[PDB]
Amino acid sequence: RGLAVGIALVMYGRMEEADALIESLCRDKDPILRRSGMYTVAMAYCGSGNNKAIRRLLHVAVSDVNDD
Amino acid sequence: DLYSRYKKLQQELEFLEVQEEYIKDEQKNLKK
Amino acid sequence: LIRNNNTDLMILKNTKDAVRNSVCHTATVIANSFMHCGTTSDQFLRDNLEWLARATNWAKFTATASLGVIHKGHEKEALQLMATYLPKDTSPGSAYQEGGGLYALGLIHANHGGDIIDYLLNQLKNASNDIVRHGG
Amino acid sequence: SRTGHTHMPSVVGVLVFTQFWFWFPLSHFLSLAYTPTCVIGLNKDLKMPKVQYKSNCKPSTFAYPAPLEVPKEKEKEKVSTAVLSITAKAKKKEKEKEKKEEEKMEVDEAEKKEEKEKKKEPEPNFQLLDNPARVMPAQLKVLTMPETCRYQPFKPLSIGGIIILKDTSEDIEELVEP
Amino acid sequence: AVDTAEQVYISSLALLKMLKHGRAGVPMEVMGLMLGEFVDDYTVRVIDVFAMPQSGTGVSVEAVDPVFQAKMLDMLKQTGRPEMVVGWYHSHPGFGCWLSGVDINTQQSFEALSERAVAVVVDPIQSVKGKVVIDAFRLINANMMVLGHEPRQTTSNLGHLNKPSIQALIHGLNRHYYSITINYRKNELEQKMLLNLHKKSWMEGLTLQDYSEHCKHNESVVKEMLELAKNYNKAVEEEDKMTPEQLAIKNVGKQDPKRHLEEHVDVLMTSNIVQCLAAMLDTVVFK
Ligand SMILES: [Zn+2]
Repeated sequence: RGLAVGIALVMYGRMEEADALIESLCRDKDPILRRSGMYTVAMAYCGSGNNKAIRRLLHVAVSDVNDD
Repeated sequence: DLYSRYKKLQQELEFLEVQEEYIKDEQKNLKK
Repeated sequence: LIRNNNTDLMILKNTKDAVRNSVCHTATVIANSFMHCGTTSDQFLRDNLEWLARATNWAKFTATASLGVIHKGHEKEALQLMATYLPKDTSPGSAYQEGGGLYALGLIHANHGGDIIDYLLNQLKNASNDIVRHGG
Repeated sequence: SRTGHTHMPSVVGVLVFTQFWFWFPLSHFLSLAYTPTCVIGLNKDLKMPKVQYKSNCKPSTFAYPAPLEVPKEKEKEKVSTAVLSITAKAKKKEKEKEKKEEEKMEVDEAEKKEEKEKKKEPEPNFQLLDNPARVMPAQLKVLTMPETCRYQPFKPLSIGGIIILKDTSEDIEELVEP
Repeated sequence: AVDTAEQVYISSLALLKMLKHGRAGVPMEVMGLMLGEFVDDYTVRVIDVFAMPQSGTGVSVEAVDPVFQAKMLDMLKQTGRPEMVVGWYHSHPGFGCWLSGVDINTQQSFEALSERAVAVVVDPIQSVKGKVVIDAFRLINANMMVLGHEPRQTTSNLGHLNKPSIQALIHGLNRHYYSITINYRKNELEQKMLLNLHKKSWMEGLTLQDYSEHCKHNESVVKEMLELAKNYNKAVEEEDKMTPEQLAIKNVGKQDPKRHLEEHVDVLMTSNIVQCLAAMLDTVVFK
């Protein structure tokens, strides 16, 4: 959980360059690391009304099974 | 003026499609 | 921040009286540090200590962390403030003082490169294991 | 932030503050997101001059009382005697007894109205403020520049932070350094 | 160094050995041992469960056989994996879960041997529908007896997993042990091979149940749906301003308006579509 926020915070506002990392962390079956990718897509997309972000973030907000 | 109105109508249209997609999932989810 | 010190002391006292024997002591010493942040006004660490010495084993880590929160942006005087409440001269047995003390120096001098980076560098060279390397 | 940009400490400070479930001493990190609601009228590199400028609030005043520390001293003190009986005409003839005793010997007491209403309407919304002046961020646009003083501003002043004054024509004065 | 909000990891086979050994000796409070590993300060995991032979004393320290202890461990060292015991369990059928009199005596022996030696109490006969009544507990000392027991600290995962239930707090909770949190070590390479292999039927998807049982069902449902339509006519042609939301609540009968409606029509729709789609695909595929 310390490295969860840490890899979310190593990237900040890249806005397109994290997308390979965003896809990599969420496809894994580690629940902490999927949660870590959700903080990573938050910090890479700060303050921008990204349609791809609000689609994908709401998508896992529906269908995922772990509450955290 | 007009270019800013055209960009915001592009944004708001692609916004409420996504919130339309959320209610499609939940009404499908509450059936189960 | 020191010339506009209108905080309120009695609200903190009218929440003090309802404090029962829970772990709300950490919740109060985070509450005063919020509403005295950058104020550099120590009165709860002066007027009472026996209630402050009640909770233990992480609240001491929290309380000496809250000492740095009240002294946010306190550049030179914060060094001599914890050259009074040193990581080895308060008590050599409690690692929670020296753990949260080094955490408090980071809270004060955030976004300020200087000797304090090197000062905390040399004390992570020689440190204990568990609740020293945290706040360090 | 001020100019459309966003703060890097106020973002990082609040997002680790979300992690107070897993660790309570991460809650100290919210102090990074504490940004001042003040303007600063530093004209030279050292001088902050004592300047007077005013407000444009629509009718009213606001801003930083925190006054109320009464314990609400209350009294039970009574239960109202609700005996509704021959009492009703008995108190009425007693009030007739006072119409011989009060108004015929000595009662000449009086009081004056509308003194307390008088001080309210000529009020400010022209509050003058020295250099490190606090202002609510909702009133960064309904402040007023110090045009009535000699020392009048130069930077576009519409949002809180730090500015230069144009310290105008000669006889520069008004230090403050505590 | 004192306790926090811990976490208990159980393996998938461990829970299955609990409910099977509990279902075997359902009257007479079966007993067994719990074999895992201490990974850190304050999270415990268990990988393995093996039971005990039945003693005439009951669930106590006298039910522990030391020669069945060491020789069973002698075999598991050379085959599988050697590891340290981390606790024990039993079954309490007459209630849900609380440490009784002879429960708490044998606990003191185990915490004198091990660091914690977490107890586990499972009712086998209460767990019926889709949930299991499992909970793990851990004894407290007498040094903080006038102080607040369970010395828990900076976390927020303590309010979940159970509130103290009143059938459990009437006994030794909370001034005798404490309750602990239990989640499951859910793994892949086991989850799908349990799912797809337990519920599966290959050729069932295109069977017919053909027509003589099926046209009779289509015969039946339409007949009362005709009278359901006649009852649907009766409310529609009524249509009186007798404050019709109050006229509907004084005419409640668990009946027509839309509930006893198309619900049947949906069943008539789904039955004939699956019947006819299976009929048309079977003409297509086979010659
Ligand atoms: Zn028992």
